[PDB]
Amino acid sequence: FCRFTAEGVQEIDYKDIATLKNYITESGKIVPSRITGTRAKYQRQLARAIKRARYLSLLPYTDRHQ
Amino acid sequence: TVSMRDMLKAGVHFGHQTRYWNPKMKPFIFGARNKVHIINLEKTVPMFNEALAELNKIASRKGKILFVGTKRAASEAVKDAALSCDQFFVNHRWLGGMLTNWKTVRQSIKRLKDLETQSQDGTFDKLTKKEALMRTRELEKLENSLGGIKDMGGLPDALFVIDADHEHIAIKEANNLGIPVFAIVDTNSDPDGVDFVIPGNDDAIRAVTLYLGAVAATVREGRSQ
Amino acid sequence: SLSTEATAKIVSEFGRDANDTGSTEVQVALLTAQINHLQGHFAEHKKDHHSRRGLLRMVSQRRKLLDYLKRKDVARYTQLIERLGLRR
Amino acid sequence: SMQDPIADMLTRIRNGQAANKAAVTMPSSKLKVAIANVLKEEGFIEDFKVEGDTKPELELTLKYFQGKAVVESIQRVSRPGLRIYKRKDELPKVMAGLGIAVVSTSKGVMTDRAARQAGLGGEIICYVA
Amino acid sequence: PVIKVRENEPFDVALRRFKRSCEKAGVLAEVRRREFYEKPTTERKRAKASAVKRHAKKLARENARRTRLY
Amino acid sequence: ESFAQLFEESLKEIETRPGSIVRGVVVAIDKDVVLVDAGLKSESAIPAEQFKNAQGELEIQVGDEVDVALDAVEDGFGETLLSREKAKRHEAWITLEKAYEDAETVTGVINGKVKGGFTVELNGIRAFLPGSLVDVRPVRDTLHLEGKELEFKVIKLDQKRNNVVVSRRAVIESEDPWVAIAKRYPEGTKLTGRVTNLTDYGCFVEIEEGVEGLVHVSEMDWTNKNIHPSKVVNVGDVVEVMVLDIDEERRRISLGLKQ
Amino acid sequence: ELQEKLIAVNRVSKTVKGGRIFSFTALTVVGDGNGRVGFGYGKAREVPAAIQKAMEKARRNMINVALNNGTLQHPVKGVHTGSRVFMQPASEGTGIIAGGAMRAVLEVAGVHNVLAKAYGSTNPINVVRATIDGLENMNSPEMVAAKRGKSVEEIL
RNA sequence: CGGCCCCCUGGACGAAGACUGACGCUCAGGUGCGAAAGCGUGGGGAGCAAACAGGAUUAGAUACCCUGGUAGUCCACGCCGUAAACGAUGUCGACUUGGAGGUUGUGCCCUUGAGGCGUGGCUUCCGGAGCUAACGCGUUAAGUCGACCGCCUGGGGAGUAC
Repeated sequence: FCRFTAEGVQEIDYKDIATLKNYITESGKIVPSRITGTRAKYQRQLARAIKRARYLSLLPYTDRHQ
Repeated sequence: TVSMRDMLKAGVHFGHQTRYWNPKMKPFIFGARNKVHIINLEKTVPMFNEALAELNKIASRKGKILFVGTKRAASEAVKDAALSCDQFFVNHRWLGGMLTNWKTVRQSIKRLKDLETQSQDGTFDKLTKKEALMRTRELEKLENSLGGIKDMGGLPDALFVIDADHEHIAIKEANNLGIPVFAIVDTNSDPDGVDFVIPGNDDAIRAVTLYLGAVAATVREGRSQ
Repeated sequence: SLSTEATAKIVSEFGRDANDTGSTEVQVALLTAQINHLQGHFAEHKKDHHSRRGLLRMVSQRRKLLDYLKRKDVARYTQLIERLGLRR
Repeated sequence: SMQDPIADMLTRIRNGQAANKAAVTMPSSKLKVAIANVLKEEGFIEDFKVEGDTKPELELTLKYFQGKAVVESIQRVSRPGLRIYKRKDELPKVMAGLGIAVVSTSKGVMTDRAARQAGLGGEIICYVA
Repeated sequence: PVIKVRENEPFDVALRRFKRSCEKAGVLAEVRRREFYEKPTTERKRAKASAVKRHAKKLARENARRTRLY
Repeated sequence: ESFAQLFEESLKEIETRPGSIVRGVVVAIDKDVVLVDAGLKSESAIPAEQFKNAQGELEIQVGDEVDVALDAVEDGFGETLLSREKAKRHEAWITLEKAYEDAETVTGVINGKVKGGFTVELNGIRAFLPGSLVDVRPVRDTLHLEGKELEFKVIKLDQKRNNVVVSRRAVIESEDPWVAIAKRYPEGTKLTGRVTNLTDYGCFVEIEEGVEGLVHVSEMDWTNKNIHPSKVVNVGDVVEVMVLDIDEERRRISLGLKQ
Repeated sequence: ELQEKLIAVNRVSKTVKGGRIFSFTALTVVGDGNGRVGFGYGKAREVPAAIQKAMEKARRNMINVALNNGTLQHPVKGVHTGSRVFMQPASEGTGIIAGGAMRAVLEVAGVHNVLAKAYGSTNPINVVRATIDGLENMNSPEMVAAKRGKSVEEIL
């Protein structure tokens, strides 16, 4: 039950923070493709986006850090 | 004798799901509707007719037919079919080596008969309650297993079967001895052991009944002849 | 890889029809150019072994093509090797 | 790479026989066609049919007697690795005469017996039984 | 697993919640994993072995299930 | 001939996949198993509990016709998913009928809110609606005679996940689950959910528009460990459950049943 | 009318808590001096019983073999497990030139004249089986004609 | 071969077309790449840790366990050329029943929805015929064949001596 297949997105955006936030943990970790049911191709992209965000301090690497 | 329309009504044309099929049944399959295999009634019917004819012929020379169906849905029906044409049957679990190991099973049959006699003709009664109970239980067991075949005497001259994959042991036994086999063979089943294959729905009750009935009729006809 | 425009140019020059592209000579030229390009890369990056494998393969292919040309038609081959400046 | 077409054809035929295939198709060649014809004559196949102009496909129609296959065995003898040429006296007898040996002679491809009759040997293509 | 006790929330409940959070995180498990160095080979082996086991559980057992026990 | 080919496309034309065409004739009844034949490869093992109406006893003898459902084929041997869901489509059609004249009228009787909306029951089935839907104003049916007779006037429906809150009394008055997972959230919002499969540690009740709930084994009852959830509740049944916990991240909404 | 030859008898053991339980295997083969052959492999705690069992086995599940006069119809290979066997038809007078288990099977079958080598393994049980297989596969001229859609004179 | 980014760069696959026209397959010698450890010169050195030291354990404990700990692991440029370098399965091509997946394209179809019907590439598991000493392999063969190469000929002595 993938979101990105239905939406039909060409590429996942690191700037689209809200969207990312659904796929990240309360502890900051990226959520598995088993749980979200994201398609494999998209999942990787999502992960990449998240990573990018983390570099730009848009998303946090973890809950504890400060 | 049996028409196509009737068969259709019954649900002969329906088969098993596509993932459970046997590719040796690819000739007898027509297509796949809703991911479920459809048996070709154009190829089935003539074969069925032929089988029926063969059965009739067998009957005519005073052949002993054995009706096998241990599905538990069509156990009641097969017995009925057998009894209509006063032939023999195995409606509960086929004992491994019933035919191949007849000589041992002949003893069992004899025992059963004896038990029956004791129960009925003796009219002695006066038996220890536990022992009596045990005896009764034994009788029940025997009846369930070998009730249809108690009057068979020797081996049957033909073997009618409701499911080939389910009764493969029986089929195998019939091949080892060389008894003609008349199996109803759904898409999941293997037709290679069967002599007179009948492509049709083993599972559906109405279809099974239909299959039985015609066969019974043919046997009766043969007997009459 | 070789840029599209460059490839096209190469095809036009060596190819008789210019739409042809698959002419032996044209192919050789294409290979040769690529090899030349990669020389620069490999001067810089001596440990890039994986990449160099591809280059080697290309070279081999070119050689094969040349050989083929030679048996078929000598004059053409000679011309080609004058144009490209292939010692053999 | 494809090195021996006749051999390949033979293999295909064998596989068809094994797997109870009605007809066996392959890319056509003149030699192959000849072989097929020979087989037909000798009665190991039902019929052969070449079809196409640019790249034609030979289609053999295999034979089955009493369930089992007709071509019991079919081996190449000559092969690209190691060629076999026999003189008319040295020509073999496959299955003590019951099978046939396809032999290519100066007067076309024929069965071994035929070759013998003619009075000429040649390259031994395949045994068929 | 950062948590804040809600207004008029019991202590025990809060504790339970915290525990749950921890479990979700898989923090303890992670710690256990990083206690000692696992050779790459060993890691690989476990993963594949585990996968195999899972597969066995899924399919073979399912096949068994089709047939009744008594 | 092509008699059979034409007959095949004919029989394709005169059946469909869902429980739509009321076709299976009940050809054997035995407690506790009904069985039909809707022109499928095999006969359904129907429960008796998809067919007793509103007080517990059976309603349909031999020959009677209800459609079932489909799109799932062969688990080993057999054919269907249950006809009772069939019924849901009919309910949906009646609810939809409202749209035409902007007023669906039956009877709705809603005594109380498990999760903030009185429960309304139509015919055999009972549904849960959001808190406003029960009353047109602030009237509140707590002062009304218990389990009172009105109809239902619809207040709110969730259109994906099936929750419908309907309007008792006042006759005169006339990606996708996981972003905004804050609706049934706040601590204990009770839900009505059908269980799906009980995995010997769990029960998997999951209804609210493409989510997954567990109610695993610890609550379920008021005994902890010896319980074995197959004994204690059901298979395929709409129950009392509420959230107790949502993680919108590792999609594990952990519902409960001891409440 | 049937002739029956016990090829081999072999003692085989089963280890148990106490020690070794011994038993005997008997490999026999029977034939009517014409096409019909059948081998039987019987097992029992005592030899004679085992032999009897083997004989019984043999007598059922026989097999027919097309024999051109006293000999085979063409050279035939037969394999089974380790034992791979070649046997070749031979002129009247030559006798059964064959070794061991193989010989016995031939004799009962009523082949009088063969040239037969057993390559590979010579484990009696396997080799007899191989021989049987070879015999079985061997087709006659008539049979071949039937197969091919021809007369016997066309094939020669 | 695993954070993220950029620059240079090799291969694979699909979609249609268009072109070249057997240019192919395999390969003794030859050439290159080739984990880890190891070597050389120059850097670096957190953690880990051969060696080493102490503390235990023990009959002993030149080990396992504990506390420390140096080469090394890291980088640059050279050398080494071996591993259960394994799928213990040479490369290339053709042919022979099926099922359940994964991954990555792509054509059509009302995408009426996460779908429906195909068609390509790579890939995991199960299993048929056949094959196999059996175990098992089974369209990714260990089946049926062809082309080329490599290699084996009882165990030890020995992959050692010269």
